[PDB]
Amino acid sequence: TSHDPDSGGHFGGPSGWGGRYVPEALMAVIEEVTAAYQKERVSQDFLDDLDRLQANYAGRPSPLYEATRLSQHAGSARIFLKREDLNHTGSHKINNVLGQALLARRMGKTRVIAETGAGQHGVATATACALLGLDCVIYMGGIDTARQALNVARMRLLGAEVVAVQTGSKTLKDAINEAFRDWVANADNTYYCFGTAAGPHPFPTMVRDFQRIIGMEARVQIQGQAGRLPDAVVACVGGGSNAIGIFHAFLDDPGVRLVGFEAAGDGVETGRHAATFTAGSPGAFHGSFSYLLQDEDGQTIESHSISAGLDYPGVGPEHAWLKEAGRVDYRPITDSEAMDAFGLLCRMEGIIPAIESAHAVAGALKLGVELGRGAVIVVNLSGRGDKDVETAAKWFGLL
Amino acid sequence: IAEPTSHDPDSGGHFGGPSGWGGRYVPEALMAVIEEVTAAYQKERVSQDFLDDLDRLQANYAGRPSPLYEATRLSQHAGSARIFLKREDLNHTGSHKINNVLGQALLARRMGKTRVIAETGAGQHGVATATACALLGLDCVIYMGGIDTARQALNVARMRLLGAEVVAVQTGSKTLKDAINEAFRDWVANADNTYYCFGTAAGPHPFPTMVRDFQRIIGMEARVQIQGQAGRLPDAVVACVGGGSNAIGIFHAFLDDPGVRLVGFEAAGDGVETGRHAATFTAGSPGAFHGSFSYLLQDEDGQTIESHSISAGLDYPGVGPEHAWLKEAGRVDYRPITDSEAMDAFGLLCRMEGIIPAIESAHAVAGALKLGVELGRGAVIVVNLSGRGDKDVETAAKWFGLLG
Amino acid sequence: EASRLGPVFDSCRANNRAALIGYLPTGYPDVPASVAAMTALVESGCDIIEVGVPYSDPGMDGPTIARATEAALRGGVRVRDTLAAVEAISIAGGRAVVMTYWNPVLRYGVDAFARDLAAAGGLGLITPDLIPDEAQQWLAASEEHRLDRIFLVAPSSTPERLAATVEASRGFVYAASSQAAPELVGRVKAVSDIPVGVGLGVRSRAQAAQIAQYADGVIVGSALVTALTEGLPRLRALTGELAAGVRLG
Amino acid sequence: EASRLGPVFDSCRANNRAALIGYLPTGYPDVPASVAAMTALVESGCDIIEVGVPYSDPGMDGPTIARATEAALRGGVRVRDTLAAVEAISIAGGRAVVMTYWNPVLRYGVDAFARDLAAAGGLGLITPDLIPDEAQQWLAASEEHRLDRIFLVAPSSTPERLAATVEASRGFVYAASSQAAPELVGRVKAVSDIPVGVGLGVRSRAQAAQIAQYADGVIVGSALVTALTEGLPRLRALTGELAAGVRL
Ligand SMILES: Cc1cc(F)c(-c2ccc([C@H]3[C@H](C#N)N[C@H]3CF)cc2)c(F)c1
Ligand SMILES: Cc1cc(F)c(-c2ccc([C@H]3[C@H](C#N)N[C@H]3CF)cc2)c(F)c1
Ligand SMILES: C=C(NCc1c(COP(=O)(O)O)cnc(C)c1O)C(=O)O
Ligand SMILES: C=C(NCc1c(COP(=O)(O)O)cnc(C)c1O)C(=O)O
Ligand SMILES: [Cs+]
Ligand SMILES: [Cs+]
Ligand SMILES: [Cs+]
Ligand SMILES: [Cs+]
Ligand SMILES: [Cs+]
Repeated sequence: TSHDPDSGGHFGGPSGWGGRYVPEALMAVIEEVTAAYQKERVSQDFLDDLDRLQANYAGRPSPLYEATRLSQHAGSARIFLKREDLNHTGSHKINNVLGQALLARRMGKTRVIAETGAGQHGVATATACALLGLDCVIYMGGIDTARQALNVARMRLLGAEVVAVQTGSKTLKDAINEAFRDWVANADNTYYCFGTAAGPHPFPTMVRDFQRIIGMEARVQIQGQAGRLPDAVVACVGGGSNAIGIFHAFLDDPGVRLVGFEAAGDGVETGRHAATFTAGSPGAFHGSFSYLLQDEDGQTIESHSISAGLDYPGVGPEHAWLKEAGRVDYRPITDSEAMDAFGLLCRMEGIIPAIESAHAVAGALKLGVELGRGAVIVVNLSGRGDKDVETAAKWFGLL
Repeated sequence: IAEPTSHDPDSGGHFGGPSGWGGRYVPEALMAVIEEVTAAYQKERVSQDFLDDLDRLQANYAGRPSPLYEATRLSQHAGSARIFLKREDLNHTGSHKINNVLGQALLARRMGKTRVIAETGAGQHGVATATACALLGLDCVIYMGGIDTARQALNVARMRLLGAEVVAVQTGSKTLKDAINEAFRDWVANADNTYYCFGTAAGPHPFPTMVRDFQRIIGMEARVQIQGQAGRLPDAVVACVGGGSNAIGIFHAFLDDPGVRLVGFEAAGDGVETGRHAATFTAGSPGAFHGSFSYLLQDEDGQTIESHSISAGLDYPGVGPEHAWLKEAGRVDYRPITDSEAMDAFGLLCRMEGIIPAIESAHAVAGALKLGVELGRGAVIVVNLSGRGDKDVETAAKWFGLLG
Repeated sequence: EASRLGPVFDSCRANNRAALIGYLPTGYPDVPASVAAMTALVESGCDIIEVGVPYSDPGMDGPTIARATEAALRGGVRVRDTLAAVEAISIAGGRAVVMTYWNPVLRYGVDAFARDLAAAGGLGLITPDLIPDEAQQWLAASEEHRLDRIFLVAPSSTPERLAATVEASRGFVYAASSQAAPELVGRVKAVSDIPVGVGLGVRSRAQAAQIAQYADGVIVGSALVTALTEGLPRLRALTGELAAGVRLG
Repeated sequence: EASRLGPVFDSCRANNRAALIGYLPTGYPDVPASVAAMTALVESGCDIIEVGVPYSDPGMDGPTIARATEAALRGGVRVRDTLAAVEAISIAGGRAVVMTYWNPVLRYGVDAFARDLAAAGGLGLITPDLIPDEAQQWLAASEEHRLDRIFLVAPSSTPERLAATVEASRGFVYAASSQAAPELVGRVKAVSDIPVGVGLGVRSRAQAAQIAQYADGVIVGSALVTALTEGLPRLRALTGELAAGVRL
């Protein structure tokens, strides 16, 4: 398509977003996955299995719901919620996993590994591996196993082995490091089911392609319900999978604003945040050239966020390309702002969101005040908040 | 258009005779509000504008229609029969309870009620009620048994985040039947402004019929989906049975299909011979309990026998009157399923299909497996996967030794 | 013919007073003690004794009576023990009606229970969870065995249901429930001459005199249980004070 | 004309032996102690010194080196400390290359880092996470500032990629990893004469002898870090033992 990278995975030509910043030891399996995806993405047998699982198993299409009780809290704008929280396993991650798990089987791989931070990608990977009869190992930071314990037990119930990563900041970037070390050693029989729109080529493109169904549905649904294209489409941005998935169908609609909201932790001025675009700079990290939080020597600055899914110091390269082109704007949302939107969504619409998604809801409220009455703002509600109930109840003193 | 009236009770709420199952075994102090709810429901059930409001929430808010998934990897454990899962676990809040709650909360707004009370055992109906009351701007008070608040603690905190007051009931067996008694006491004292959003297909008229009508959508959708995916009507439709809402909801569209068997599975706990069970149809007898005349567990004097089950949603010694009528008429078979059988099916669904079911729904999966061996190769069996097991994850992890 | 409780209210209205109707649950604190306390009520001036059948799930019972019935059930109280209490009350020269939820009557057999109740000297049945809409079997056994049927009316009762409930009642009408109670009695008397008993959480002689102004009978239950818990002499004292309150001159 | 490390492998080929290549990370246990240890390597007979740049997320480094670079970063090591360590090695008559992950180079600037590395006396750059497919800026910087570019090959390397990786390398080729090490060297020697270094978790004098039979150079790192952790004399003795195994 018009927005795809070259055969080397580079977005935007000379700027060099993406690519493959991996060791040569991984190139045989990386090229192996790239070829298998190019072969199967045009195979009707493959596409039939994917659509069929998304329909009868994952529960697609997810609905688009106008949260009318939020309007007065958003400058009387019209907030539409793309209800990815209603998917099987409870987030958008199942979209990307069903595609990659089917691909892992087409390649003959007998083992699937994955990282997880909020646990949603781990639960999704474990879910598809149980369905397809694949061995599954999930790497999860020790801090993430504590604050997302519900998903740890869900993964173990689904037959997946969970390895707690205790190195580094014990969060998402540390689980990715360990899963990389695993893939290097077991590349000939193990498929790496990467969970976000980052990594080396072909993963930023392939993950986005499996998440494009979100925006394609949203673009049809918003025209049917509102009579026109939205004034803005917003989503939270950790690595960038749920945002790029809903953004993509609107890239060529020049009137549609696109805003991604990243985690700002205790505040961007505090050094305890994950605001990659707000405070980071270009660099090579986790297989791609993109933005990341780094110090003056290029060492990765550890991120912090109340949300485990956005607690990541990097970002996918296609987002760095869209920021450079000025097509998408990226704004910070703090822990406090996200938790306010959390409770507000509970009391107004009876929807308990993932703390990740609460960032997008918080930014939508601020964008609604800017755009004014009658403005249509589509929000990607990436997941539900079952995993975050303990954290949120403690935040509001309900114990 | 709108649904039928072929299997409805009489104006007094009786199934199969003017002194048969159902009725209103309530005090006179409740009759004013009960007649008001009955009049309000008779009016709105034939209002297209009401059904439009409900359908609009069911589609854009609840995410209907729920898919029908053929769990091919269960076939070998069900005598090579074909198990089809009605995926109510994918509804908003994660169970079938949201179907009935949306209808009754819409009705409560139409009646001008400002306060909504509800009981809950597994916490799914309580979360659904709290969800709708937040959505519609209604004050919400949920009554839950003290034991149930401990084993379904995830739903307790969800209800509090939605803004509802959760009251732990300490009387009786501290479970579902005792939460119902306390919710009843609340309604008697606050009938002026409070709507009682009952969570199952039981209670006094009109609640058995109204709950069933709001859950009818399950069977209507499944009857279409199964013919499209399998090419014929199923050989059987099965569901678990607590009070009977999810079972009657999927059973109803198939009632006039004479070749379609209907099997409800009730919780047998440690075993029907142990006295620690909830097998209402297996071990109970007719009586007047919780506003209706139906089956219930009762001793020689008529005192209610306390029930027991690992499932908080099936831990109820009674059952809805329409199920008693369908049983006496021989239209539906009701069988027991023990805790061990349900937990085996729970783990099997996790291992084979990547679906974590509610422990309630695992009873229906366990019964479908046995029914598959009974029916044999090629038999088409639809199973109502009433809910997801996020609430039961801690209990299930302890059962399978993932803790210690 | 006339109702079994007719003469009692006729005799009370002749003496410018209301009937004192006392409730006690069978088997609290045990079967012999409860029978002793019900006899003491007869000796202390109770005109009618409501013999309560402990039920496992009594939705209409207040906390005082709920705990007492739970204790009685733990002690193994039986429905037949309620029939024995009616016998002991009839022997002592008393007048007993039974108050019960409907399921123990169904399990016993509606006809058989009415037969055995009338045989034991019982005069009527108070049915707090049985409405006339469902009382087809009970209305038949009531006429057959000459037992009064006391249904309940509430402040929220519609005019149609209050009239139908009063029409279905024999003996007296239970006006279960501030000016709500006298208004409810006034609505029953606008349509019928049947005696009306009033339950109002009575616990003192003063309140029993307030109700005796407009009501044909004063119903006391929770205060009797609380007095019995303290002791049999305390029950005798309270019943005596209530017997004075129902009198006016 | 020729590679910078060429004359070193020629001197080892005439003396009928392999070159001893030693790795040590800058700033462990601190910057002065690491520079003193790197000078000790030159004195104890190391032909080439791999000066390691500690990185915050070293995906390719083993546990001994990863924990050493973690301690160095905790101690506040900077990238300029590596260039200062290269100068101290070149002044002490040694021959040093820098092994780093690529992001510290991107942050520094590829051309600026090559220029300052060459000015410090550095001879080349080992790039474990930079494949030739992304080395456009580095290929140009390697030419202008006359620096060797040591890429890595692997057992799983396809024939097409192994040829492209070898064609892009100057100085020597890092064969990183049963019978895989000599088999991987044989596949490199079948397409080019460029020297081949082999890293295999070398611990003992005997292991360096087995590798010197087919490899042009023997790469030791984890064992040197473990030696320096016990003491500076232990590093000298081990480096001396390894200096004898390569001559067999
Ligand atoms: C799908 C996918 C595949 C990947 F190989 C990686 C990856 C690549 C490299 C690293 C190492 C790199 C080296 N050596 N420096 C570390 C951090 F960058 C870690 C992870 C990933 F993040 C996602
Ligand atoms: C929607 C709905 C409405 C109801 F009024 C009841 C109900 C009725 C009666 C009781 C009381 C009864 C008396 N008095 N004995 C207790 C147990 F039966 C409790 C609850 C219910 F269960 C559901
Ligand atoms: C990291 C994963 N979660 C990220 C996440 C995100 C952010 O991930 P993106 O890749 O930026 O979409 C958003 N919403 C939900 C519900 C999430 O769980 C995970 O489950 O491992
Ligand atoms: C008792 C409650 N639920 C019962 C329940 C049941 C049994 O309810 P029925 O009324 O039998 O459909 C089945 N499945 C799930 C997921 C349930 O939560 C409750 O949450 O209040
Ligand atoms: Cs498995
Ligand atoms: Cs980020
Ligand atoms: Cs759907
Ligand atoms: Cs039951
Ligand atoms: Cs166990």
